[PDB]
Amino acid sequence: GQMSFTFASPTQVFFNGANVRQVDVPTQTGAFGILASHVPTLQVLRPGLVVVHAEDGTTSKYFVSSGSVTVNADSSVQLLAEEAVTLDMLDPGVAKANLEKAQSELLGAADEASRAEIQIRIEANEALVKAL
Amino acid sequence: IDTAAKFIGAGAATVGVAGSGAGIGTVFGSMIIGYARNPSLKQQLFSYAILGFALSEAMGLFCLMVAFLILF
Amino acid sequence: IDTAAKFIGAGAATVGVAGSGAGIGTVFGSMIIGYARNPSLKQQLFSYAILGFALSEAMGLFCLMVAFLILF
Amino acid sequence: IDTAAKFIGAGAATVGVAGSGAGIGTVFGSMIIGYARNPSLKQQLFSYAILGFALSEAMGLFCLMVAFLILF
Amino acid sequence: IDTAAKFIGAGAATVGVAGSGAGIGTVFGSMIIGYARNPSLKQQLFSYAILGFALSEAMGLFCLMVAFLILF
Amino acid sequence: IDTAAKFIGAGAATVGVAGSGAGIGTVFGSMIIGYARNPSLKQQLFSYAILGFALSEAMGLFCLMVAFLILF
Amino acid sequence: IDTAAKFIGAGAATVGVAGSGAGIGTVFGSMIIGYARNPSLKQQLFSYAILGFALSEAMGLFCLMVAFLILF
Amino acid sequence: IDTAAKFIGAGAATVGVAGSGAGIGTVFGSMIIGYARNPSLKQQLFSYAILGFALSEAMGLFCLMVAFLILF
Amino acid sequence: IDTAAKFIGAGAATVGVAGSGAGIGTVFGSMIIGYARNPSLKQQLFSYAILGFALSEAMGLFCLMVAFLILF
Amino acid sequence: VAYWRQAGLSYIRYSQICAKAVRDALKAEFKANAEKTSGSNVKIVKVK
Amino acid sequence: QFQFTGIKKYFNSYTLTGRMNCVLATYGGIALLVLYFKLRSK
Amino acid sequence: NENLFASFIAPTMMGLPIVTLIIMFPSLLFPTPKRLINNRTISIQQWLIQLTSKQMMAIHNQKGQTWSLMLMSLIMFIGSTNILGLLPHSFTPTTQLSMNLGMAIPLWSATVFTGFRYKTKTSLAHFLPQGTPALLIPMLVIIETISLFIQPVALAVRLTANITAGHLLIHLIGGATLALLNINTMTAFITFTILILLTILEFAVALIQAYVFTLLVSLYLHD
Amino acid sequence: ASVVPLKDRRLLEVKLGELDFTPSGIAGAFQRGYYRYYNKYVNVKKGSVAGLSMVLAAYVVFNYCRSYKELKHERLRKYH
Repeated sequence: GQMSFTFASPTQVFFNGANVRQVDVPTQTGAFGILASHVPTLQVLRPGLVVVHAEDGTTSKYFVSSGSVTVNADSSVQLLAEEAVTLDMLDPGVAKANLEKAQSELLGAADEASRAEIQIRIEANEALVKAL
Repeated sequence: IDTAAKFIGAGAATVGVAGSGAGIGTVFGSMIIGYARNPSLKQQLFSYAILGFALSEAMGLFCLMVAFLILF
Repeated sequence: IDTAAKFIGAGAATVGVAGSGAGIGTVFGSMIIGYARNPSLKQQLFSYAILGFALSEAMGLFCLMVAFLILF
Repeated sequence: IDTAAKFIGAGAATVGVAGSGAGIGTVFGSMIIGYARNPSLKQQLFSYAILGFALSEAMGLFCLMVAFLILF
Repeated sequence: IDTAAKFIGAGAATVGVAGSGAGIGTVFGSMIIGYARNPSLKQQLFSYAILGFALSEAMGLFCLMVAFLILF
Repeated sequence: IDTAAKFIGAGAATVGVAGSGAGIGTVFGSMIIGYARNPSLKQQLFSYAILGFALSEAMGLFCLMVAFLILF
Repeated sequence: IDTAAKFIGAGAATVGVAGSGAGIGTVFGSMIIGYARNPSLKQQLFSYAILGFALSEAMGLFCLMVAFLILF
Repeated sequence: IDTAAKFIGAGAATVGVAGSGAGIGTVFGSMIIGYARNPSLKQQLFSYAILGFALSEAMGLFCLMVAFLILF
Repeated sequence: IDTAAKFIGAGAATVGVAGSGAGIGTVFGSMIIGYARNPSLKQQLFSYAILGFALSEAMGLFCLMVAFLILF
Repeated sequence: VAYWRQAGLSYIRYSQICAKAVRDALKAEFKANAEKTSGSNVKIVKVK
Repeated sequence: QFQFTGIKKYFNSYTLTGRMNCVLATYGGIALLVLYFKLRSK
Repeated sequence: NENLFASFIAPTMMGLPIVTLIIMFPSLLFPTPKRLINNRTISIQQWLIQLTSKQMMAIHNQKGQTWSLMLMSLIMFIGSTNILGLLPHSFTPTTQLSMNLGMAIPLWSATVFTGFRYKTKTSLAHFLPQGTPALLIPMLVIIETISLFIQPVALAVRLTANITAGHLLIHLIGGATLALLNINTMTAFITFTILILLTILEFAVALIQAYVFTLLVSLYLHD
Repeated sequence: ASVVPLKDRRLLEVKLGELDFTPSGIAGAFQRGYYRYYNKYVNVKKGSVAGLSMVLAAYVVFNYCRSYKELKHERLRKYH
């Protein structure tokens, strides 16, 4: 109700300024539904889907690489995304071998900074394989 | 001596109605904090409270029902 | 001997109001962390606070009427 | 006096369902504050809260089953 | 033997003040977790704990006054 | 006088299992809020609730075995 | 018979601390989490737990004073 | 009178050892809400649970010797 | 005659510890969710686990103080 | 706070990787849109 | 007697309030008397 | 009917031998050097004070810091005389309830007379908490004064009651080993329970933080 | 007899662990104190066990004497 669902990207503007009902936000500390008087929170996002709910028959499916919420004082949530990619342009065959690749390179990290980074890489690669 | 066993079974059985009175403070406490996230309240947010409130009191009355059987 | 069983069960019943003392604590406790996020207080926060208070009482007061029923 | 031992035991074993009465009051105090983040309701959010109820009240109901054997 | 029931009756009747023991341990702990998220204590945040303290206290001293009035 | 002790003993020994159900509602009432934050169900989270029901009931069901040796 | 009923008279009133015996566990388990979120304990956020402890351990030894005054 | 007095001091002591089952409901249960925010699993996270699990059982197996202290 | 009253007045005094068997269950379950948010355990967060433990066991053991005095 | 914290990394470092980890997972029809971003254009020269 | 002037500057600072064992002393005397009283009546 | 526990009935004796030797003895465990560099066994005693003198100093931050050089002597005495007694046949003076009623009351009443010699009005006008409502003035100042006089009894009885409670489970779990000339498998498990319980009974150091600290809060609040 | 017991602690303390006299305890007589247990308390280098654990072994056997009268228990024989 009375909610301007803003959502975009640097390449192409997605669902923008339209009164859409419910948005899924993929976020560290989990996913939380936006229900029409949602409490304002400036939390940034983790990799995952956004399944956005409108009255137009059925829901759409997208995928955010690394986004940010700024839901304001009134009923206006603005979502951003670096890569709000569509799912169907993804190739499963090369995507699986990446997950076993980085775990095979975990113990080749002689420093402490990159050892978190390969833990980032498998988490981003685990994010897509449950999705697909 | 025959009257004295009536009242211990009256006094000790009525004790258990305290527990379910503690439970409906939780579910009505939790509806206050669930609403403060997502004002979709008149939908199944509030309706799950009256789901839960009737189900906990049904246990506490089930405790209190033996107080009228064992006394009589 | 008749006064022996009467004077225990009247004390044995009023431990039932202890459980109401527990469930009444959360209802003014969760409303503290319920209102702390969302200052929409004059709306249905407090109206859900007073209903939660006077419903846990009725599982504590209902034993108390039964508690005085034992004495008379 | 032999019949008196029947009466004193079940009113004591009655109260073992008081905590199991409040032990189902909190599993509904979660699903209020659980659903109000993530509307995935008809899926395994509600289906798990069904299982937590019938398991816990059964362990309260077996506490009432021993109340009958002390009674009979 | 009449005074013998006067003593054991107030023995369990003051267990009802323990319900105002654990029920007050929450509502003073909930003004910890819900203060840091929103520093507005001089407004109705502290005032809804004093209502939450006193009206939770009123069921504490009421189950104390039973133990006096059962004995005298 | 042996019969008057065996029946009050086991019914007193049944009281504690109310403590078990009042915690065992929490171990699924934390998994409702657990899965609703991060859908990690089929991994280690749900198996902890399988351990969580199995552990605290072992604190509970032994107390019932205490009641049997008083009865037998 | 005056001495013997005093012996069980203070035995039932021992457990009045059992409310404060775990009500002090909650409020000191709610400043572990209110200092974790916002490190500002040196202000109100520690003096609201000792003030929580004073007004909740006022009721632990409050009842054992009665269990003494029923004994001697 | 000898075996009458012993057993109802033994069963009424074993109620307190399921009084610590309601704590490990929180100890084993509040691992769930911590594990979902952060999966640093084989860190002190699961090991702080063992400092909770065996210290809360250490008040559980506290009173069980005291019951067998008054068995003999 | 009071030889049993030596027992049950001690046998009822022991279940007042059953609060603090759960009250330390809070403060260790409530520490891991204060820790998984903020991994700074060597700071004052762990120091509030032990003072919360010690102040709860201070109200824990001295309920067994009144147990032995009724015996000895 | 997570494992990237207390390790020396940040959010902009987090966003560069899980963009590329998505953008390398594409089919070989939309490869040029991964070249549409092409962050390797700006150079860095220091004063010293 | 040099267990004094090492800590004599400390004493008249805080023994103005700290050296009030009179209450402690009064309680002790009373405590001894009650014990004697109960053993007098056995 | 496999594993039958046994028990032994024997009196548990807190006797009273010659005490004024036993009190003086944990003073001579700590030496004091008149040298710049010390000798690597005082040097880890001297470091251990530096720590916990920086936590009973930080809260107060007044000209009530003069009092705090005594409060670290109070922590070393019952820090030591609770840790000596874990030995086989030693005797703790903080077992008996006598001296603890002489440790509370000359210290607790040294606090309420500290502000009454300087402030004289607002020390116990701390009984006025807030912007006074009407229906609960008499319900308040009969409560916040009955939880003041509890404090000396609340301070001493919490120390004597759990220290001795450690010693009985040392005996009774230990004495059930000796009288376990039945099946020998369960003897080890009672022994393994003991050597866990002796680790928990080094919370006799942890119970001295909860004696100096609630003496500070009962000093910081009044002054 | 006061200068007799005072010269027991002073002489013993310097000899047992630490004091041209301060570094005499830097090597320490802990190598002399070592051989009594078996070898295992090896950590006495700067937290010195054998310096402290002798007094506490003396205070135990001193308190075994007072308890001996009460817990007699001995038959008309010896034990195993």
